[PDB]
Amino acid sequence: SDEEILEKLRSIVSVGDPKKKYTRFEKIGQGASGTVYTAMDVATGQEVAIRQMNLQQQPKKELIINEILVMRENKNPNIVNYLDSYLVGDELWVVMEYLAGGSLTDVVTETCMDEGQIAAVCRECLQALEFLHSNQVIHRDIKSDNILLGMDGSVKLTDFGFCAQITPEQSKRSTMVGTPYWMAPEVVTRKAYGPKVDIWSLGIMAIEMIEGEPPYLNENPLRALYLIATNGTPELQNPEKLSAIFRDFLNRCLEMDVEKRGSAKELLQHQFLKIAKPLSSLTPLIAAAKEAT
Repeated sequence: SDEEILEKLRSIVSVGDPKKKYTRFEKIGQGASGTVYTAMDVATGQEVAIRQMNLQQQPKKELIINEILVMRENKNPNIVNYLDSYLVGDELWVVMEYLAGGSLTDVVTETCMDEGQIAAVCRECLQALEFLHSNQVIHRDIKSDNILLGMDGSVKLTDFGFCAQITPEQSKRSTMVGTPYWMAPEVVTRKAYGPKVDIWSLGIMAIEMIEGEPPYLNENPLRALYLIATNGTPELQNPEKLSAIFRDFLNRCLEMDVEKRGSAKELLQHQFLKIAKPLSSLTPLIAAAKEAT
């Protein structure tokens, strides 16, 4: 109900107008969900990302409330953290950390990552996953578009618009919210899935990083879930070009048996991650992808 929605967001938001705290407004994206801007926290000089949303046209408001509540309580260095929010009438502003180096998608589509650079990205995402999973939060939409990169090679998870807070009482979910090509097979084959869906999704993202695309990208999304469900563990075009420990890591992420599939905590121990290059090694790939757009 729209009344209680507005009252609940009013309790969550900082009071007043965002232009009182943020100054250098420059539009960068268009909604859809909302007009996205960059700006500066004048006090600190931190560059920020602000989402502007007209609530009367936003279909699922329970989801923004959930997004902010979960993020606010779950701040992490490997997460693009929630900073602040403002409600002016029917107009919601959500202030976020801003990363200038684009998404992992641009890197995987414009450049060619070596295993040491892939190991670094996998480790950072897994640090974020571990933290989330230990706080009972499943992201549910792990894909390269949802990884933002700093100009310094920082790696951060974003878009928590689809996340689930589980409990010891309901530790499993059923809702099909993820992007099809990244979805774990159990999301379609059963009606009970846990945190390890993000692990599966991370494996398909490592495939993106190798091949430039998830498996079945060029299929209709409806047919992809049938293929995931019936083929199980996706095959690599050229497995022999990957080191053995990388293949092993992949097998651990894309394991069909959920119980066998590694948790984030376990995968952080994996020797594949020990070949990680310094994050700064990502900077020329970020620069080239940005240049290429």
